[PDB]
Amino acid sequence: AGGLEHRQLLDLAQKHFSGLSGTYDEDAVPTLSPCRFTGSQICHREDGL
Amino acid sequence: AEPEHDHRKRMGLKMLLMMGLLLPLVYAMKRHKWSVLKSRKLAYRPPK
Ligand SMILES: CCCCCCCCCCCCCCCC(=O)OC[C@H](COP(=O)(O)OCCN)OC(=O)CCCCCCCCCCCCCCC
Repeated sequence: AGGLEHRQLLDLAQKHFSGLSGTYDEDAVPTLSPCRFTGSQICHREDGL
Repeated sequence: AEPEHDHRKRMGLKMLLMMGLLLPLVYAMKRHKWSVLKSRKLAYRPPK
């Protein structure tokens, strides 16, 4: 973001990022599992504060 | 000597049935609220 043409950013991308692995592993693609929310409570009692 | 005999026995039956309902339900309400405390876990981490 700033004073720059989108063209030059794409050129620099193909110039300095083409050397990057775009081929994932056979079955090692990470997938985010949903995270269980839990109604709960945590109380760190510290009266010195 | 006890004209209320028959009516009292009918009431006694209704009292036992309602108590057989209300006692476990009210017991369940007690444990429901108290479960917050009965499963609470404590840990002590003093500075050393
Ligand atoms: C101004 C009012 C002041 C009231 C003060 C009352 C003090 C509390 C005394 C507690 C009495 C226990 C119930 C008596 C049942 C009875 O005796 O009822 C007899 C009746 C049948 O009657 P029936 O066969 O004629 O058919 C009726 C005509 N259709 O079924 C019962 O058993 C119901 C009772 C179920 C078992 C008891 C459950 C206790 C719950 C507590 C609720 C208390 C309310 C508090 C009110 C102040």
